[PDB]
Amino acid sequence: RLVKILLLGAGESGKSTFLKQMRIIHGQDFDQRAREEFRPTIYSNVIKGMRVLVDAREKLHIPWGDNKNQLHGDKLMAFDTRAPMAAQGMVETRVFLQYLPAIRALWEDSGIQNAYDRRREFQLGESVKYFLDNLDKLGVPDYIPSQQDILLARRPTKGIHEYDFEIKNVPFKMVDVGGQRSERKRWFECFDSVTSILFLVSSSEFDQVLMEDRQTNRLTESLNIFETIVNNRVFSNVSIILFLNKTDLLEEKVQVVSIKDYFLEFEGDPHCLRDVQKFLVECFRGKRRDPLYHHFTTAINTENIRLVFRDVKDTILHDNLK
Amino acid sequence: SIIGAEDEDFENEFQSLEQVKRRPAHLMALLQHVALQFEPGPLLCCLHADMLGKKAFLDFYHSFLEKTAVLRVPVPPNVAFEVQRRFVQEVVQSQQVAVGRQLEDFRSKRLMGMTPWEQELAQLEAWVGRDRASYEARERHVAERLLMHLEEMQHTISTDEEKSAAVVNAIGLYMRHLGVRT
Ligand SMILES: Nc1nc2c(ncn2[C@@H]2O[C@H](COP(=O)(O)OP(=O)(O)O)[C@@H](O)[C@H]2O)c(=O)[nH]1
Ligand code: ALF
Ligand SMILES: [Mg+2]
Repeated sequence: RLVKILLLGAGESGKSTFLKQMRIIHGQDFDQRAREEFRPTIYSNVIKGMRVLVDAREKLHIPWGDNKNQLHGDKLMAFDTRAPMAAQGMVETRVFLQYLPAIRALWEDSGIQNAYDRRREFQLGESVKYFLDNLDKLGVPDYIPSQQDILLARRPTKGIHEYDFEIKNVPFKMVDVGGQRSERKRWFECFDSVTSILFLVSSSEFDQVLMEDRQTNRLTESLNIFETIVNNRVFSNVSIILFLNKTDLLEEKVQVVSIKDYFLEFEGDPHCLRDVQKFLVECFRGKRRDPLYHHFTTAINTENIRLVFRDVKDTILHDNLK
Repeated sequence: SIIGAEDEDFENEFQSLEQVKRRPAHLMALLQHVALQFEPGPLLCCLHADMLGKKAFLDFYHSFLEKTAVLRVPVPPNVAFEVQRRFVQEVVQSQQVAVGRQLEDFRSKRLMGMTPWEQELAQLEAWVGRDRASYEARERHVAERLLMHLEEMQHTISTDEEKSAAVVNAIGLYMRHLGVRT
């Protein structure tokens, strides 16, 4: 009598963030304690991201905004990301404060801002900027991550995790897996007795390549993962819902980059959010060999996810009927 | 060259049919894959043909050739018109394109980590030795587990209870020929 929902998708598609919204909306949410557990992760996010920005400034040959910052850049590439704590994506507060000055100055350097604008050439999460723009609140000694910071915190998922919750006597078991190519080898261990599959796709990564090989287009990879999944007979009697996520990031992106420059099979106004969403929808629908539900979400917007999941919930129930 | 922020987190992270028809564990992964994704007939057809090389020709016929078999495959007109080695050889020939795509798709997905039992195939492909006989024993033992697993959760192969069973019996028959049983 349990409703078993699979969260599937490529790496960084919003799977865990969707699961945190479930907890917020249909669970006990996160209190000061729960949220305070994300601080180490958020500090790891900032430090490691700045170090990528600094390394990219040098390797891309982008002039410093201010040459004196070459010193901080160095104090940053000196951070040992392989030390025991940092290797688990955790940084202690007092360590974080020691680097705050070098980081805050670095973020103000116009040359670091230039590397950022060209992130599609290397590997970075858009969330670092959110946190970089909020250093004044992470700088406070008594810093406690807001609910918003918790949803933006970035922690790569590895393995299989289950989250049981309830929505009016109905029992729900939500399975969260990793999306990297190496984590996918594990998916098959949670395929049985599945009720539905929520398939997350970052609609904004059409101008990006994979972390696994730095060559494969990120949207191209989702299309292919979706193809193997939407055509597996093990799911023939399982509803599959598509979540074109990060819609907020796609809105910003279609203004500065043309998807036409990546998918020549595209037609229409590349700078029109509506035309790009139509195309993305057509590409996924086009992968089915022979009932495709979809929503445009922004997993970090609690209110957006509440409306959407309400609709997904009645879909997963009325379909499980036949 | 440029540093990735999640690069350290993941640090430690079937060319042709003729090449996989004698490797039971790898063939089971492909077989499994094809059964959940495409039309299982073509591949089961080529594996049984190769097994033929007289009474094991009536089986093959009622399973793949005769227009009514649960596992029918496209036959060249000429063949379907009419030596015994000619047809089988030809029938196989007309499955290549279909089996070529299935193979290709399987190789792509595997690079993507989307194919079944990569873990078992990794542990297996890992072990080293010069003892062919004992290496093959390892292949079979793994293949048994996989075959055992294919038989269990297979009602998902097809709705046609007869189809999914024609598929399982077809794979068991072939697995049996390579020394693999459940
Ligand atoms: N701006 C924005 N960020 C998002 C959205 N969804 C997820 N993220 C962020 O993208 C990163 C990866 O999200 P995550 O849940 O860890 O992806 P997973 O790898 O599929 O679990 C995080 O830092 C999330 O905060 C979104 O809709 N908009
Ligand atoms: F990038 Al993942 F789970 F797919 F953190
Ligand atoms: Mg995750």
